Amino acid sequence: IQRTPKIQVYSRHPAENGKSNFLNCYVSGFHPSDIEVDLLKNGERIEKVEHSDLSFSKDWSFYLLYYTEFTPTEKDEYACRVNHVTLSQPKIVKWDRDM
Amino acid sequence: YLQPRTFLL
Amino acid sequence: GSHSMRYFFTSVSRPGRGEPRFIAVGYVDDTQFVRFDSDAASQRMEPRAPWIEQEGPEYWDGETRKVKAHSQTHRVDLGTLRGYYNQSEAGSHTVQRMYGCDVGSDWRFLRGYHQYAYDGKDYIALKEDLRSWTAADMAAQTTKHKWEAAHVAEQLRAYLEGTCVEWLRRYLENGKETLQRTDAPKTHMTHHAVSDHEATLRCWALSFYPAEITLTWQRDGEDQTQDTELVETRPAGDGTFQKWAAVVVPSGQEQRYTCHVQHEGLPKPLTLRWE
Repeated sequence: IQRTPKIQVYSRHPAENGKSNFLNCYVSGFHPSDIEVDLLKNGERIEKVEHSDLSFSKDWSFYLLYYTEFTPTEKDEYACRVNHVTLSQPKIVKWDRDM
Repeated sequence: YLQPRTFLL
Repeated sequence: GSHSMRYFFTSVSRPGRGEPRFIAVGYVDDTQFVRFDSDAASQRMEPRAPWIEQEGPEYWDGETRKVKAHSQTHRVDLGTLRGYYNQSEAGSHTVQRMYGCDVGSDWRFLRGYHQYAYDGKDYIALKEDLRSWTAADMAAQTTKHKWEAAHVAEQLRAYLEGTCVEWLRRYLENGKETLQRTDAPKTHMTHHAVSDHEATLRCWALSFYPAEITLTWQRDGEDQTQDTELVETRPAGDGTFQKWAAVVVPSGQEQRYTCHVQHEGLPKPLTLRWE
């Protein structure tokens, strides 16, 4: 039994340029639990990234929150790269400030 | 507060 | 309102014959308070909330001994299930367990849970009456028979109806400031014009607790499901949650659409409209 992860990239607070914030990548609804999540900055993996403790939903599908403290600008591009057994290739979701 | 007893499948 | 205590356990055997992963996390409502991680090898039940860190060393020694007992239990389960289904050790398999209790506004017992899953599907579950089991397949029926002969339901019922409830009240009292709070969602609506003909209205709900919330669209005061999008409620990382609901509408008809927000923190349900 395999389930593909749903990916959401967003900030903890409303994104203001120059203000310290937190970049979040929430993966949910996946199975099995083994999953690779990276946060990207201009296409390069961000070194220090923390994550929540693995848990699962009422339907047994897992979810994880990956996050890092960051200061956004108008020039920098952030994304979340996710790989899973259900994915032939890593899935990259760009951070949309309005989503 | 975890269950004090355990049961095997 | 109502409250709950939940424990979630994930045991994953890894490819090959290495040591399996064991993860345990404890929740009161949507607030995690303890964890145990073999990939973060400290061999102690760790606090994840201020109101639980005030507990004394006897409590932490007790939970540490018990969570290790839980870990070794699932270590047997992986091997037992490997035999039930005739599977080699080279493969990776997942055992999941959850249990806990619910209490009402009066903090009295409501329901108990104790259920398992193997490789992402139901295995066995204690029913609502806390006396009988639901076996998903032949293998689980072996567990059902064994647990019926050993009267497992009778023992778990005493924990779920008693011990579980008693310690939830203590947690709720010690973490009163943060566990008994209701943070109403901070709501607003955005408008994005795809072209000259359509426009997207996004209804936002931010910084709310607990996670339970309802976002629904209406057109002329009637439910609207076509041309809508709803994302999973997501954690903000500071203890609160986020969620939005969008709808694509024809230009000039934005005033027909309203967003409806229900949340326990709100004195009344909210109705938003694009001005």
